[PDB]
Amino acid sequence: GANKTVVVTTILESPYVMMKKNHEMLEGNERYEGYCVDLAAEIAKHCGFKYKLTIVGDGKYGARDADTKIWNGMVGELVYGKADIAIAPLTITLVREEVIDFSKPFMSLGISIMIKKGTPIESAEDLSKQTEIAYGTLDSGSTKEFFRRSKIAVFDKMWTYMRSAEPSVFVRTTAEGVARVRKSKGKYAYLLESTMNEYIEQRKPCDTMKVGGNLDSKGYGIATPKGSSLGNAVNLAVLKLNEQGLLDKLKNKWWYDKGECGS
Amino acid sequence: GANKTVVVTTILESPYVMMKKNHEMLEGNERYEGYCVDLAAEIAKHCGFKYKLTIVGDGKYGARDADTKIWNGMVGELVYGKADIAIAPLTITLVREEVIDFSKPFMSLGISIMIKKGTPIESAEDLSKQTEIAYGTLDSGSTKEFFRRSKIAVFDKMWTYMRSAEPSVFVRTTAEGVARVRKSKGKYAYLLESTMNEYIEQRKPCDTMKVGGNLDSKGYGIATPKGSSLGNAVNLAVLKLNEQGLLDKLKNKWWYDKGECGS
Ligand SMILES: N[C@@H](CCC(=O)O)C(=O)O
Ligand SMILES: N[C@@H](CCC(=O)O)C(=O)O
Ligand SMILES: [Br-]
Ligand SMILES: [Br-]
Ligand SMILES: [Br-]
Ligand SMILES: [Br-]
Ligand SMILES: [Br-]
Ligand SMILES: [Br-]
Repeated sequence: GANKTVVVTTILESPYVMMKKNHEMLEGNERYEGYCVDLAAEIAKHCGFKYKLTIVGDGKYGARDADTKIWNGMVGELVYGKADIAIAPLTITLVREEVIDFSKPFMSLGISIMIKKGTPIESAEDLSKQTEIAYGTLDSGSTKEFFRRSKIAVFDKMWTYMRSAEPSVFVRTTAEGVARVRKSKGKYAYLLESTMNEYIEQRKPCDTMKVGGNLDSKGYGIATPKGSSLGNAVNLAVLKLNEQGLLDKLKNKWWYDKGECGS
Repeated sequence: GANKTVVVTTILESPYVMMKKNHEMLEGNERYEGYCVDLAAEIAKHCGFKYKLTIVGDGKYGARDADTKIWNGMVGELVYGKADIAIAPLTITLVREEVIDFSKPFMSLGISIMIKKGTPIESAEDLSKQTEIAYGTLDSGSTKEFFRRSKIAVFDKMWTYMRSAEPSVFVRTTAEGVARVRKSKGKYAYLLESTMNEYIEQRKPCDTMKVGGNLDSKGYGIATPKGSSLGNAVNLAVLKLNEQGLLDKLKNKWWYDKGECGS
């Protein structure tokens, strides 16, 4: 059949996808900017397709409801045919690989700890051994599932705390978690992916920092519906852009060239 | 058809695959030990197959001869049907992805610089701006191809030097490169993957070190012949073992628990 505009699902997450300053006066894909906006343009060019960026309807990454078995977020939009490809900071996980296809990773990351500067915390073990400082995760993503499923002693203890903590320690968006770190003044630490942590560390008011090593090691992938013909070309495009140094260029562009906390 | 023993191609590369001390008195898979030996056992268990470890015939990772178009190394053994799966520190690259299938990565790495302690070199740019210190790569792997294909200014200059340097700066095995660093006493630096660099840094005589950041970012994958039915199960196995923390355990086992240069 004739070529057709590719529906891209993505998510408003800085610096991956952000509304341009003058977005109210702009239309279509020009409303948005960021790492994944640049990446979408490069993938489309190499694969030779036109595309339309759309923000995932429920603003979620993707989880399977245990009772109804329904997928939400960007994963759901792929599973149920509402989008042709997801170009976002979407983590490659076993449960997702079973229902959608993933390119080889375009970015590496791991779960990490964000603290308000001066917080007496250096590690996940530190967090698990105390109760003065609360901590939590994004409410429906791969980080929360990591703790839910972990059988590692320290991470198991953290999950037991987080799942029952009052008031809730989970947040609906990364921005809410950052905000809670900043205004709790050392009494909340946020568990999030090192990429987003490192980005926020370079943003004013420059009052947070990443502490300790990463808790795990994983990657983001471009996702397509299982068996989609688009998957092969997209995977080769990712590998080409990585070897060309383009992915490194985009990381430096959106994380550090634009750093607001000094050189 | 009935189940059949899976032929695994791998390569003698420390600490991935090594001859056991008493290998002369042992048979079959028991002759070998290392990260990839443990990994092979875990993958086979989760996928439910028996296997036989074999060392790649020509001792090479894999490259395509430009004139004959013939693949050598572990890639060739997969392409031409001599092995069913490769379980080794085999880098995922575009040219290889076109001819074989790769799991999602089981280990991350990047090209890195190894120096004799005290060598006045901190970066690839440092190397490219001088001639007193020679430098080279493994003779037929992904690192050499990286420099051959790079259009980045600094890496292009390094390749122009290395490809024409006299005497040859390329080595047949990692051990030869390490040996040349050690006995050139600061007048040779070796370009190799950060994983192998980090391992050697923890081995006696503790006279080398990794300097600077990595030049790129990539991963190792389990490789199967293109379209092989084994690929899907192996990929899910890799993802499961990563999320279980097994891959991290194996890295610590073979790199740092066994470190010989202190704590
Ligand atoms: N990248 C994650 C969302 C962020 C997080 O869970 O920390 C996902 O794909 O679910
Ligand atoms: N891992 C590399 C070999 C080592 C190197 O090139 O430095 C490959 O798969 O070709
Ligand atoms: Br997940
Ligand atoms: Br991955
Ligand atoms: Br580029
Ligand atoms: Br290659
Ligand atoms: Br990769
Ligand atoms: Br385990």
